[PDB]
Amino acid sequence: HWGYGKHNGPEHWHKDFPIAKGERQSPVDIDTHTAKYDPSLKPLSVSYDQATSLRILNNGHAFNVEFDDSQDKAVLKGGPLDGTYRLIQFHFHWGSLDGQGSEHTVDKKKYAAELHLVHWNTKYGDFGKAVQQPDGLAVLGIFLKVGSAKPGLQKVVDVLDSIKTKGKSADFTNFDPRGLLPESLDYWTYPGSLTTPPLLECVTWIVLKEPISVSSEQVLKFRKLNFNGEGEPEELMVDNWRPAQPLKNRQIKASFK
Ligand SMILES: NS(=O)(=O)c1cccc(NC(=O)NCCCCO)c1
Ligand SMILES: NS(=O)(=O)c1cccc(NC(=O)NCCCCO)c1
Ligand SMILES: [Zn+2]
Repeated sequence: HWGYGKHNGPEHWHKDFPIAKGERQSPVDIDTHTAKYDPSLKPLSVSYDQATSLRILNNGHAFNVEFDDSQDKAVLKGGPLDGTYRLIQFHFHWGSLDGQGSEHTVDKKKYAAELHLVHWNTKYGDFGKAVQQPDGLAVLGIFLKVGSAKPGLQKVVDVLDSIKTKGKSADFTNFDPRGLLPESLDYWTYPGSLTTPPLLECVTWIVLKEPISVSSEQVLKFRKLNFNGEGEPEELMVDNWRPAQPLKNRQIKASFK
């Protein structure tokens, strides 16, 4: 199907998903000198205290930690957003080498990985409806650099052995996503898309300025996952990132001077 290989990777996706060449595709390079400070942007409101994680799933392109989104338990509000967006899942994109892995770039710099906390706009009732709307999703993107370990990531790292291959899932309750956030909620924001097929143009991107640091051992454990299913030839799940796409008629806004 689509993937990240030589014959089915990002440069092939437009053949099945013509919106890949659309007007608001993601990710993009964030040119920090060209981003415009907008003093009218509100602080983000991240309300994760009642979050209910349920499960972790290897879907063959990343792993998703999924949450109960049937009530307003973990929500993102404020910032550029109107209304309330519910956390449905988070996942990461990462590299085969510490010098690559992020989807967004900052002044062309690539980070080792990028966390996506995915939220949907409650006025659309469910995630499947929301992805059909230009303001249907808000994805909070957080860069990962390699250095000190991130203690709040370790429970994720340690369960990965149980979901090595595509289609495997494991119970993953009581995980607190607040342990994945940096100190500052300063952010850049722009209208964009899902970064994997179907590449729908439904995302308000909110990318935090401050990266989190994770250890080399933590990211090494991401790289032991597999894209394939069990009993299929082993292909390490690495370099599951889409490169930067043209900014076209968009302006990136910054919440900070
Ligand atoms: N990236 S994409 O336009 O969705 C794309 C490009 C090239 C091939 C495919 N899909 C397939 O080849 N599916 C057949 C799977 C054969 C694996 O043994 C999808
Ligand atoms: N990478 S991202 O822009 O945060 C994002 C967020 C939510 C959904 C998606 N894309 C998908 O789920 N695509 C479906 C992939 C095949 C089913 O596993 C991407
Ligand atoms: Zn993603």
